[PDB]
Amino acid sequence: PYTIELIQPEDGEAVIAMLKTFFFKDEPLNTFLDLGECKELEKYSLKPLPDNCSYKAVNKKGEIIGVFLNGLMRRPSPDDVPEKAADSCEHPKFKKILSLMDHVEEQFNIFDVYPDEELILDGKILSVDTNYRGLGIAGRLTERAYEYMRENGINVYHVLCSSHYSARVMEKLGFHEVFRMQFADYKPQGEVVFKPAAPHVGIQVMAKEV
Repeated sequence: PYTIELIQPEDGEAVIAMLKTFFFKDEPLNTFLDLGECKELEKYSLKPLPDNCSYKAVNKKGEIIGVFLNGLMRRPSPDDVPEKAADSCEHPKFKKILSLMDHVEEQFNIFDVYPDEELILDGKILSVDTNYRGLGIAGRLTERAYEYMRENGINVYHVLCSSHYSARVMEKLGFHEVFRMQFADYKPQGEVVFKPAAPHVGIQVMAKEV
């Protein structure tokens, strides 16, 4: 009961509104921290849009009922120092999440796995309105990205999952786990930072080569 369309710059507010309703508060790390909604998190979540490769599912009313926000990752130059997102964050709770993301990047480099690639598609947020789940929307959003990839000489779709549920969806769609980081093992200052409810026990980076 829906169409798949490119997310346009005009769509920013509608995307935010949808994530606030269905995505942000059900995320295991946000839940563990009792984070809720905050401006830093919204701005970070919307960062990918101007890359023009994120897709939405839309109902007969023209309402957004699903999104898969994607960004472009270019292989970093020989002389590259990775930016630390947490460095520029003033929100103490959200900063914990960005610190974990920075740590994952320093522990695993997807570009070393695929030496033949200069550009990889990065799947950042996948969310579907509860009322429209079970109808294959995640699969259709993913197939649309494959079409984008073929048009732009991209061969690898990379998706970092902070929720077991997201990772489970990606495995069903044929992605494989290329890296895992257990929360119980994440102790940047000697102490556990994250201990979400089961079954969310670690970050899982999923990949697919098309």
